[PDB]
Parts: sequence; C-alpha cells; structure tokens
Amino acid sequence: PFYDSRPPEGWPKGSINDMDYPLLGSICAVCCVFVAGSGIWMLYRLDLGMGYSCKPYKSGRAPEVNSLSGIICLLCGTMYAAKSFDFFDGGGTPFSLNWYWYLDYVFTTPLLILDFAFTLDLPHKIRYFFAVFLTLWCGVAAFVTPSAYRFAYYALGCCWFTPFALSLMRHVKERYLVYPPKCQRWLFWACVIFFGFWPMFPILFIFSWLGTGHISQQAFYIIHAFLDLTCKSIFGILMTVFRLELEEHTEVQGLPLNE
Amino acid sequence: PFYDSRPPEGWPKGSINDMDYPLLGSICAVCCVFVAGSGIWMLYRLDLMGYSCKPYKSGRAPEVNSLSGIICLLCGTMYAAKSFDFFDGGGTPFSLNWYWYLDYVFTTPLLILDFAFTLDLPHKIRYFFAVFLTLWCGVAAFVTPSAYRFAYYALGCCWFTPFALSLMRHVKERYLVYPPKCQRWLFWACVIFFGFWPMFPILFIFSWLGTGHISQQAFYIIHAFLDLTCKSIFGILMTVFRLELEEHTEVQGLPLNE
Amino acid sequence: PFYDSRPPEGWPKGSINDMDYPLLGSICAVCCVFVAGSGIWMLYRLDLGMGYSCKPYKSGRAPEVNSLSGIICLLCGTMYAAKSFDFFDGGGTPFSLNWYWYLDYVFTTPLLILDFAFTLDLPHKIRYFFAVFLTLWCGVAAFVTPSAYRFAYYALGCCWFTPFALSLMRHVKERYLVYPPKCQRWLFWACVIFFGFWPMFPILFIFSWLGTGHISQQAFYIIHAFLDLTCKSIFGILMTVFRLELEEHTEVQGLPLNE
Ligand SMILES: CC1=C(/C=C/C(C)=C/C=C/C(C)=C/C=O)C(C)(C)CCC1
Ligand SMILES: CC1=C(/C=C/C(C)=C/C=C/C(C)=C/C=O)C(C)(C)CCC1
Ligand SMILES: CC1=C(/C=C/C(C)=C/C=C/C(C)=C/C=O)C(C)(C)CCC1
Ligand SMILES: [K+]
Ligand SMILES: [K+]
Ligand SMILES: [K+]
Ligand SMILES: [K+]
Ligand SMILES: [K+]
Ligand SMILES: [K+]
Ligand SMILES: [K+]
Ligand SMILES: [K+]
Ligand SMILES: [K+]
Ligand SMILES: [K+]
Ligand SMILES: [K+]
Ligand SMILES: [K+]
Ligand SMILES: [K+]
Ligand SMILES: [K+]
Ligand SMILES: [K+]
Ligand SMILES: [K+]
Ligand SMILES: [K+]
Ligand SMILES: [K+]
Ligand SMILES: [K+]
Ligand SMILES: [K+]
Ligand SMILES: [K+]
Ligand SMILES: [K+]
Ligand SMILES: [K+]
Ligand SMILES: [K+]
Repeated sequence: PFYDSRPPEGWPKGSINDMDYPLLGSICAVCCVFVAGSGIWMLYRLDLGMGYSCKPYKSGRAPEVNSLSGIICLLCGTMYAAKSFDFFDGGGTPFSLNWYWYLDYVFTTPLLILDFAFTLDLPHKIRYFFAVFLTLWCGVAAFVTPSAYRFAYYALGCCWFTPFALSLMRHVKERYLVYPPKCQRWLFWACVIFFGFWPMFPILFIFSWLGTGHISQQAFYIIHAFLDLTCKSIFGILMTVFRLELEEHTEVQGLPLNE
Repeated sequence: PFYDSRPPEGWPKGSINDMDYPLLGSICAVCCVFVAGSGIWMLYRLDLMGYSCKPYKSGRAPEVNSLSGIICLLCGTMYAAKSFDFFDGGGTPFSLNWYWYLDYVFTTPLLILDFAFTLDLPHKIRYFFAVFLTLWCGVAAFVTPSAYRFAYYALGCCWFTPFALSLMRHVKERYLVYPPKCQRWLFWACVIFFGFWPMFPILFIFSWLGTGHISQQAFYIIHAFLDLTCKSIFGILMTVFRLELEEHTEVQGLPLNE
Repeated sequence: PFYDSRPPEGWPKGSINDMDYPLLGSICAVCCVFVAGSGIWMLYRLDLGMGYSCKPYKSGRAPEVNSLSGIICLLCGTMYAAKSFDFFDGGGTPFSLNWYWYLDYVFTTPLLILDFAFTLDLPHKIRYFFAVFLTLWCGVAAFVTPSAYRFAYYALGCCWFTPFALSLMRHVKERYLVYPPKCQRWLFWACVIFFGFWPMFPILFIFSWLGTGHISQQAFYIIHAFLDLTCKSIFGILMTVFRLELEEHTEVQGLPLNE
C-alpha cells in the first residue's frame, strides 16, 4: 500500500515523521518482548489445564478459541518487532507497520473482541467482530485522508463504535451477574480497561496532528504503545485469569453459574 | 494499493475519471443510507423466528443468520466511504471506487456464504472461494492496462461459469424442498441472483476496458443500482424467506418437502 | 501495494527483473494447469465418496474442511495462471503475483497447514495457522525490505517457523502411531515432503540475491514453481490418498484406530 519513502537526506525537519527513531524503536522492542512473552505465558497456562488446579482436559487439548488471547498477543508482539525494525531503520520502510495508523489494529482488536465474546459467551459475535473491523477501517481511512473528509471517516467510525460500545457494555452487564464474585472481580478489572481505554483512541484522534494538533506523531506512537501494552497484554492476562477462575468454579469444583 | 492521485489541476478532460462527482457522491450517499438501513432492519427483524416472532430457545439468533444484515451494513459503510471519495473529487488515497470489484471481494463472497447457509447448500467453502477468485480475477482485469486483462477476465469467466452452473443446480435441489411460500420468496431471490450476477461480466465487455460503450461514470451508477439490488433487495428477500421458513418449520413445526 | 513498473525501454540489463519471461510464463502456465487439475481431481474424488470403495456420505455431502486440499490447489493454480499472465506481459504488471515474494503463500500454505491439521486431528489448529501466517508475512517483509533489517525480518520468521516446525513434527509423531500401516505409509510420504521441503525456503533465502547472491530471481521462480508443484499438488494428492485409506479403514470397514 506504500508510495512514500524516507527522503535520501532524511525526513524534512519539523515534519510529523521527524521523530526520535532510536527511542521509538526501543519502545517498540520493549513492547514486542512484553506482549510476546505475555502471549507465550497465556498459551502455556492454557495448555497447563483448566483452572488454578490445572485439571487435565478431557480431550487432552484446550478449546481452540481459548488460544485467541495468546495468539493475539503473539501477533501484536510480532507486529511490534516489525515496528521496531521500521523505527530503527529510520521510518518509512516499505513494510512499515507504523505508517498506516490503526492498520495493525484491524488484525488484533477485532479478534480480541471475538476472544472477549467467546470468553463471556456474548451474543452476536460476528456482529461485534464486524463492528470493530469497520470502526478500525474507518480510522485507517481517516488517517490516510489528507482532506477534511477524514473527519467524515472519523465520524463514520464514531457511527460504528458508539453503538457497538453501548451494545457490548449492555451485554457485558447481562453476563456480569452470571459469574461468581471472583470471576466478577477479574471481569470488572478487564471491563475497566476495555470501556476506559477503547474510548481513548477517538479522543486521541481529535487532539492529534490530524485534529487540533496538540499531540505529535511521536507522542502518538508512545501513547499507543502503552495502550497496546494495556489493551492487548494486560487485558489478555485478565482474560486468562478470569478463565482460570471460571474453570476452577465450574469445571474443577463443578459449581453452577448464577444464571 | 494506491499510486495515482487526482492532479492538482484536476482530472484531465476526457479521461475516464472526468466524471460528475457531486452526482456520483449523491448517488453513493443515497445507496449508503438505503443499504445500511436495510441491514439495520435485517438485524432488528432477526433479533425479534418467523412472522410470529417466536422467541429463540437460547435467547439469541444463530450467528450465520446475521450475515445478510452484516453484509448490507458493510456495503453501506463502503458506500459512505465511496460518497466521501466522490465528494472529494475522486482519486482519494482511501478510494473504495478506484479499484473496481475490490469492494465486492468483501461483500459478495460472504453474501454467497449467507445464501449457502440459508438454503443449506453443499460445499459452502467451495462456493465462497469460487466467488472470491472470480472477484479477484475481475480486480486483476480492471487494474491490468494491457490485453492480458482479457486473460484475467477469461480466468474469472473460468470460475464464475462453473460456479453459477453448479449453484443453480444445487438451488434446484433445494427449491423443491421448501413450501410454496418460501418457494415464492426463493424464486424471487434466485431471479435476482441468476439474472443480475451475469450482468457484471456483460458490463465488462461494453465498458471502457472493452468495446468502450459504457463510461466509468455510467459504470458507477449501474453498479450502485446493482448493489442496491444484489445486496439490499436480495437480503430483504432472504430475510423474508427465512421468516417464512421459520414460520413453517419452527412456529408451526411442519416438515419440509424433503 | 504496487509502486514499481517495468520501464518503457524494458527492465535494466543485469537487474534481478531481467529474466527469461517467456520461459517463466510457460513454466507458470504448466504449473497452473497441473495444480488446478490436481485440485479438480481432489474435489471430484472427495465427492465420489468415502474411501476407495466410494461409500456414499450419510448426509449426501463431504465434510467442508475435506475440500481444503482441492480448494487450495485450485487457488494456487489460479494464482499461477495470474503469474503466467504477469510473466508473459514482461513482469512488473500492476497485478503481479510474482513481484512480492511469499505474498501468494500467505493465502495457500496457512490454509494448507489448516488442512493438514484437519486431516490428522492435530491440536492447536489456530495456533499452527497463525504461526504459518506470521512466518510468511515475515518473509514478505524481508523480501520487500531493501536494508539489512530484512535479515531481521527473516530472523523474525525463523523465530516463528523453528518452533512451529518443531511443534508440528512432534504432534505428527503423536498422530503417526494412531493410523494403520497403509495410512501410515501415505502419511510418511507426505511428512517427508513437509519436513524436507518447508525448510528449503529459509535456506533458499540465504543464497538468493537478497542473501549471498548465489541464486537469481529467475532461478528462484523456477525453484519455487517446482516447490509449489510438490508442496501444494503432490502433498494434496498424498493427503487425499491418506484420507481415502483412513476412510476405507474406519468408515468402509469400521475398524478402529490404534489410539
Ligand atoms: C471510533 C474510532 C476509532 C476507534 C478506535 C479504537 C476503538 C481502537 C482500539 C484499539 C485497540 C483496542 C488496540 C489494541 O491493541 C479511531 C480508529 C481512533 C478513529 C475512527 C473512529
Ligand atoms: C465473471 C467475472 C466477473 C464477475 C462478477 C460478479 C459475479 C460480480 C458480483 C457482484 C455482486 C453480487 C455485487 C453485490 O454487491 C467480473 C468481476 C465482472 C470480471 C471478471 C469475470
Ligand atoms: C522461515 C522463513 C520463511 C519460510 C517459508 C516457508 C515455510 C514457506 C512455505 C511455502 C509453501 C509450503 C508453499 C507452498 O505452496 C521465508 C518466507 C522463506 C523467509 C522468512 C522466514
Ligand atoms: K474463550
Ligand atoms: K490464550
Ligand atoms: K502492534
Ligand atoms: K502500516
Ligand atoms: K501505526
Ligand atoms: K505515518
Ligand atoms: K490478548
Ligand atoms: K484478550
Ligand atoms: K442463515
Ligand atoms: K440478517
Ligand atoms: K459498496
Ligand atoms: K478501491
Ligand atoms: K469500484
Ligand atoms: K478508477
Ligand atoms: K445482504
Ligand atoms: K443476503
Ligand atoms: K480434512
Ligand atoms: K480436497
Ligand atoms: K501460486
Ligand atoms: K505479489
Ligand atoms: K513471488
Ligand atoms: K520482484
Ligand atoms: K493442497
Ligand atoms: K493439502
């Protein structure tokens, strides 16, 4: 999808690409290591067994959708390794996972929402998946559009995220009462991350260089690195611990849900 | 995937991009509104089984039953993006109008999947990939500036001709199964399918990439009408067919003619 | 994704694109015909019935995942028809399935591994699918990267293929003892292809023009055409025959597996 490249003399001074590339690459490398390790731990813990007691699976293998958290974290860590390669190369490399904003997100966060929908048995999994997909593609279109019509694309995205976020939240409530207080605690701390950090991205768009111009692209990269540390890694760890508590309640102890 | 852009002085006069962009954008906006509303109604009606609105035993509809509305909403979102591109004068970096049939590789394969799920047609993956490859051959034909585009088109015609001849046969095998009311809705949906899907190959021949009889602006308008029919009207007919089938088999508990 | 094009005067003499394009196109056309015919035979044989006796399916149709071998072969044959179109056009065609190396592979070989995982009932099908996906995307990134960081991307790919290949192989062993000696023979000859030809691609990268410079891009295209003839077509035929033998053992004769 690439047409631009770093000029032979380097990025023009004062442009949005005139960033601290060693620092951005180091941040991306640290994020890659942390998120990939979190995904590896997620998959290893999933293969250990059900619940905190590590009860062996009857079929000998975990459910395939249960690997989504670790798979998404490992994919995000691989993309962050690629991002570190791009930043350490000075940016603007042909395979830049940093250039097109939210393009990487169209790969992780839809699946992430799918993982969420699978962990909480939320209805309309395909609907949520496609809502997230279209919101992220509207964001990509907004960030590649140089005219004012980018604010149209952003608005289009806000027309897909506002219902979805209001729908998911409602459904999450319907599931929250079902789970026991320990699984409820883990679910609460994960939903805090979800419904307090997913809205940040739309707000970050407004104050970015494509909006009011308060946040530079370098600061945007750092902020989104921290958000991916929270939205992928910490959220996936909270999902894994919630699943372990649920399996301990319902599979190891055989107790029923509050449904 | 984009390399071209609208020249600073505008599109060259007499080129295929020298179109009526306010008109194309208005048509795309109207199509966006209609298709998105049709998908919203499809999902709302799905969440309401059958005309009696019998509650689901699990409390939620089957996930594949949302495909019609999901596809219509995705097509409406793409038409909103198309209206943004046309109102910007075309050649916008995120142009869903530039690469022809590129948007279709997202909607119509899933659409065929939806069809295969509604009629319990065999070889759903086969049909999905046949549609996928036909549409990608069309994209390759439209981006190819040499005569080898007619090769790509031919390649697409090598994937659509069997598929359309296979699906039709399978549709016959399913048509006798359903009751006369579901048969009526299925007949009117299959009329749209087997009379409008062949139009695209014929439209290629007479387009600016063929004999040069249909301009790109007329192509955009014709395909907007086709997407109004192939996505929205077809999805409404599928939703009504599913409602009639659910009324026959779930609300009344009657068996199919199988 | 394309920015480059064949110069009006033709490819510069001595460049990596200064290849024998009629020969490459003829090879691609022959590969297209063979792989597409192999996929057509795979689907026809699958529709014939279960096993060598062609026992009719109880539901009247084959399992949908059983069509993966033929579907992948037909998709690869279609991409080879497109490759022949590109080569006969002189290369550098806007829709070039030859330009970006391993970009076509991100479509076939992940699904292929999925097919394998479905035929052998291997655990962690999503994990294997995403491992292959990320390995191939790392290869694409390495081949589009003009700096030394391509060897980073390659290394990243080697960080995803080395565990996966070591994991799959282990799981394959766990399945190998399950199947009868005839299915074991077909599985052995397919695993020979897998574990002796998949490692070739990483080795071919090192000696390619992007590495030590021993293998030209034309030779690379010919070698990968032969590999796709083996890794898609011959491997799919071996999978089809293994499935027929398994169906004859377990469905036609009703005999149990050695599990
Ligand atoms: C509404 C909206 C947006 C939404 C972004 C979201 C919801 C991003 C989530 C990212 C995550 C969860 C990343 C984790 O790895 C954009 C693209 C800013 C702009 C267009 C409209
Ligand atoms: C055979 C063939 C074609 C087929 C097109 C079809 C079958 C399109 C269907 C579109 C739909 C149903 C859109 C709805 O939103 C092309 C691409 C014209 C050209 C190459 C060969
Ligand atoms: C490890 C590695 C690679 C692996 C390639 C493989 C494993 C390719 C398989 C291809 C097949 C099976 C094709 C069949 O149609 C690359 C991309 C060379 C380079 C980066 C790292
Ligand atoms: K799960
Ligand atoms: K996991
Ligand atoms: K990332
Ligand atoms: K990018
Ligand atoms: K980015
Ligand atoms: K950028
Ligand atoms: K995760
Ligand atoms: K997660
Ligand atoms: K359905
Ligand atoms: K629907
Ligand atoms: K559209
Ligand atoms: K397009
Ligand atoms: K178009
Ligand atoms: K165009
Ligand atoms: K539809
Ligand atoms: K439909
Ligand atoms: K199979
Ligand atoms: K097959
Ligand atoms: K190929
Ligand atoms: K390519
Ligand atoms: K290639
Ligand atoms: K090339
Ligand atoms: K195959
Ligand atoms: K195969």
